[PDB]
Amino acid sequence: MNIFEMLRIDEGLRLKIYKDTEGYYTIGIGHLLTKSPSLNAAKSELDKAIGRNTNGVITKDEAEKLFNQDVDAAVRGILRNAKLKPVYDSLDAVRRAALINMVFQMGETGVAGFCNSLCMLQQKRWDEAAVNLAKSRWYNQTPNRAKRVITTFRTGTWDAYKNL
Ligand SMILES: *SCC1=C(CS*)C(C)(C)N(O)C1(C)C
Ligand SMILES: [Cl-]
Ligand SMILES: [Cl-]
Repeated sequence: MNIFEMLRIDEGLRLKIYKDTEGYYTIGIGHLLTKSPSLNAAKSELDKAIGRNTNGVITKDEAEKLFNQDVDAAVRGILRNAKLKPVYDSLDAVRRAALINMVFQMGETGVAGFCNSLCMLQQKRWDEAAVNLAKSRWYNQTPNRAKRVITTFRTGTWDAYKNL
């Protein structure tokens, strides 16, 4: 297991434009295209992202390319965020992946809003952090995924992704 395989499990793979859990146009492996309600707007974002006229469909190679860029960007973003970097730096590699997973899903600003939980993680109070992480819109709206990510923070193991 690693961050790519983890997010591949959590995000799935679809080669046509689809709506994510929040209703937003997305493609590939959880590549958000736009929050616009316009499918044409989403198609324009897609073409811009891929570099050709796609008409809403991409290949697996193209999906994986956007995914690599998205993971890279998530990580590099954490390292540039003054609130996130110290927490990330304090973690082991497995828990680092859990934090990247959250950023991938909700963005740096979203994750910065978990300051109560982030402080507990930095302190290595794993059970307490796990309890606090579940007190969130995130957990309520995507409970199965949140549970997997929280288990990863709690245990520092890949147990929640083993049979998946
Ligand atoms: S998110 C609140 C913050 C934390 C966690 S206790 C820390 C990384 C220490 N930090 O610099 C703050 C004040 C942004
Ligand atoms: Cl992009
Ligand atoms: Cl879920």
